[PDB]
Amino acid sequence: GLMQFTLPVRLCKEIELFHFDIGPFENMWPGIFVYMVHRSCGTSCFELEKLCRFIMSVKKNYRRVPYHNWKHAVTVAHCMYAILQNNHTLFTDLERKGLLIACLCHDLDHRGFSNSYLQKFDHPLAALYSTSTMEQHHFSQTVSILQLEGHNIFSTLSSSEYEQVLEIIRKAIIATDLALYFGNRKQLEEMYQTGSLNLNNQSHRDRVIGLMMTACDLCSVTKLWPVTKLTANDIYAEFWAEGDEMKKLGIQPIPMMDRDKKDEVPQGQLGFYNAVAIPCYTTLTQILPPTEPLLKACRDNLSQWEKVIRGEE
Ligand SMILES: CCOc1cc(F)ccc1-c1nc(CCOc2ccc(C[C@H](OC)C(=O)O)c3ccccc23)c(C)o1
Ligand SMILES: [Mg+2]
Ligand SMILES: [Zn+2]
Repeated sequence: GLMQFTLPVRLCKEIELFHFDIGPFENMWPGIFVYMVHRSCGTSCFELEKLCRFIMSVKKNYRRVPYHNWKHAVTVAHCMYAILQNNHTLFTDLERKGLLIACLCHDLDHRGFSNSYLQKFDHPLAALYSTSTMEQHHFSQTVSILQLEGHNIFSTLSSSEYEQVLEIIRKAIIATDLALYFGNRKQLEEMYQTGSLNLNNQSHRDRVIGLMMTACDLCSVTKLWPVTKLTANDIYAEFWAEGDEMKKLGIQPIPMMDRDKKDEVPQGQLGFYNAVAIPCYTTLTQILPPTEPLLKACRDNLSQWEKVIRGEE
């Protein structure tokens, strides 16, 4: 009850900022996540023993892939922590519990391949889940781990509160399917601009939590340039492996995934910032004004990618 997690001074200060990097020491990430749950949620939200056992089983079920790994999970959870802490009064007790857990769990047992590749390979998961293939698997793995003995971090909720939090976690994890993001943001755009966006409307909340999940999932584009630049190597390591596997199925991969077209990377990042990231953090800053540092950092990185293209690095 009286056992607080504390962090060294630099982390204690820097963790409050959107652009925080959790660092290269894996053994500190669980402590970082618990610190964020205790300040974001309370010290009583979860039984520490259950939380610790939950965190370590989640970690165990992330794979050693270049990008969609345990570090990505904690990174995505930290971005959500920063949003939640900068919008204190807007979210319910249950949303704060569910969203940090959703973010830690959002890519559980990812193999480093897109939904597309699973579908062209004819992976069993593509038979079982026709759309948002990996995301329905990620949620399924979340429920599995929650059902391990000693792992029910929600045990103290009512029956109906339990179903609400698992429903928040399900929608949050599905929303990380970037195919669903485009429509979701367009709707939030129209609702915000016609003044119909209503945070007491549960279907409106769901959409806004969906956009937060995309914002947290893409948060590599909101770091200081050297972090953004080095993460892009991990991202493309996975994409190029997938392109290789496409070529093995006798399919020319899109140029993004083709490691023979590395030269096209800076222009592909431009396209991605213009088509995906900038619109994402724009609509998010409109709906949640305190998230503006994410938009500003994203624009700075867009400018760094233009500089790469102009041969200025
Ligand atoms: C894995 C998570 O993805 C990232 C996370 C990051 F922190 C930074 C970059 C990517 C990243 N993802 C991609 C792959 C997805 O790429 C795209 C998806 C959708 C569209 C938009 C498309 O309209 C043009 C649409 O609506 O589908 C893109 C447009 C230009 C370039 C890449 C695009 C790239 C190149 O960089
Ligand atoms: Mg994912
Ligand atoms: Zn992710």
